[PDB]
Amino acid sequence: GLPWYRVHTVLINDPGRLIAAHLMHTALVAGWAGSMALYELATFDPSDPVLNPMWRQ
Amino acid sequence: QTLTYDDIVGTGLANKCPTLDDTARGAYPIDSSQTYRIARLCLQPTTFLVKEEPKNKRQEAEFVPTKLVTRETTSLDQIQGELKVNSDGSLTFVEEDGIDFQPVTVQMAGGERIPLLFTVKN
Ligand code: CLA
Ligand code: CLA
Ligand code: CLA
Ligand code: CLA
Ligand code: CLA
Ligand SMILES: CCCCCCCCCCCCCCCC(=O)OC[C@H](COP(=O)(O)OC[C@@H](O)CO)OC(=O)CCCCCCCCCCCCCCC
Repeated sequence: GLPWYRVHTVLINDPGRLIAAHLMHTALVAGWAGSMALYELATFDPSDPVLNPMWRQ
Repeated sequence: QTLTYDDIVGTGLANKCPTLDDTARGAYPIDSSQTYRIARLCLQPTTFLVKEEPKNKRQEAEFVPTKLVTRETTSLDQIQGELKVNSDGSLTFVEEDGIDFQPVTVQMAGGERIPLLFTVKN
């Protein structure tokens, strides 16, 4: 049996499922970006860019 | 032209005050030995500005524009009162009655709703 640290090696000779794994990785990364922005928007105070700029928050 | 309810209903015009031709730049003389009245006073807001809270440090708060959310429900109209002639010659309007208040809600950036009683009571 494949050891746990080698499971993804089943893509090496399988370009379509390789593409499908890359697509899934890209999905998760773009989803993170959307979710992170939404969290930031939900928590950001826009009311004082002088003394409470984004980098303090 | 004299319009009718059925002409206006649902158009947003019922919330508009009457207007006067571009050529009405005359003058109404005031017979000081005469008593006067306002048969109809109509006010129609077009913009609502709200003073932003100048934070602790402050410097100088501005009046920021706002968005109206309560629709064509904002105008004062059918307001009446006598127009006195003062002894120094000035004129003075004293509201007796009218539709002289409208609750209005505008929204500030960020989404704060500011309700107000737009009014000229008394
Ligand atoms: C980019 C992410 C990614 C992708 C595209 C793949 C893709 C693949 N994996 Mg791998 N895998 C991943 C991450 C990934 N895996 C991770 C993180 C682990 C460790 C858990 C594994 C462990 C693993 C094993 C053990 C096996 C695969 C297998 C496979 C293949 C078939 C799919 C499968 O059985 O999935 C199974 C994998 C999952 C269902 C992973 C789900 C992880 C969940 C979503 C984490 C969520 C945690 C939690 C809910 C977070 C929410 C917040 C929390 C605070 C509540 C395919 C090549 C199989 C294969 O063919 O190998 C020969 C297989 O047997 N993968
Ligand atoms: C683009 C980056 C990339 C890609 C595509 C691969 C792809 C691969 N690596 Mg390599 N690798 C990379 C970066 C990458 N690696 C880096 C940066 C390191 C140093 C840490 C390694 C070190 C490494 C070792 C030492 C080994 C591999 C192996 C493998 C193969 C099997 C891995 C597997 O099944 O995971 C299985 C993994 C799990 C089931 C769970 C992983 C849980 C980890 C510990 C924590 C989870 C992190 C989290 C999910 C999200 C990632 C965060 C951030 C990095 C984005 C596969 C071809 C194996 C191999 O050669 O097989 C022949 C192997 O032995 N990789
Ligand atoms: C027509 C020629 C062409 C074009 C335009 C591309 C373009 C691309 N290839 Mg490559 N590729 C080509 C020929 C081409 N390839 C050939 C002949 C092979 C050999 C079979 C490969 C094998 C290959 C592999 C194995 C992989 C790529 C990947 C990628 C993508 C990585 C970037 C990405 O996902 O961004 C992020 C994506 C977006 C912002 C959105 C993409 C939306 C686009 C506009 C596609 C829309 C639909 C369209 C019809 C799908 C067909 C895509 C096209 C590649 C055929 C990129 C879109 C990687 C990939 O798929 O990553 C997921 C990947 O794993 N390619
Ligand atoms: C340039 C940026 C970049 C790069 C190179 C990669 C590369 C990789 N990521 Mg992706 N990732 C990125 C940005 C990136 N990512 C971003 C911005 C996000 C959104 C936050 C993700 C989300 C993401 C998820 C959700 C998953 C990956 C996975 C993977 C791996 C898939 C191949 C594999 O099997 O590796 C095999 C794994 C390794 C070689 C492990 C490398 C170890 C890295 C350095 C992390 C080190 C340990 C980690 C810090 C411990 C976490 C502890 C914490 C939970 C407390 C590969 C290493 C998948 C993965 O790791 O599958 C198991 C996976 O599940 N990444
Ligand atoms: C479809 C197009 C598209 C557009 C217009 C954007 C636009 C944006 N994204 Mg999103 N994004 C997209 C697709 C897209 N994205 C996809 C497909 C994913 C999934 C991978 C993401 C994942 C993602 C993340 C994880 C994040 C963003 C973020 C952002 C923002 C900052 C962008 C930035 O700094 O990039 C910066 C990109 C770079 C600096 C890339 C540098 C390229 C290196 C140098 C490659 C060098 C190698 C090259 C091939 C060699 C070239 C050879 C040369 C000779 C020509 C911006 C709103 C950020 C944000 O604010 O999110 C809310 C953020 O954190 N995006
Ligand atoms: C969404 C995020 C998902 C994250 C998923 C979670 C990550 C996945 C699990 C990672 C944990 C790995 C467990 C592997 C552990 C285990 O499987 O090890 C034994 C394992 C044996 O490998 P073999 O080649 O024998 O393969 C046998 C196979 O059956 C294994 O699949 O060796 C490897 O794993 C190589 C690296 C071992 C790691 C060495 C660390 C051992 C530490 C022991 C000392 C402890 C500290 C005590 C001293 C103070």
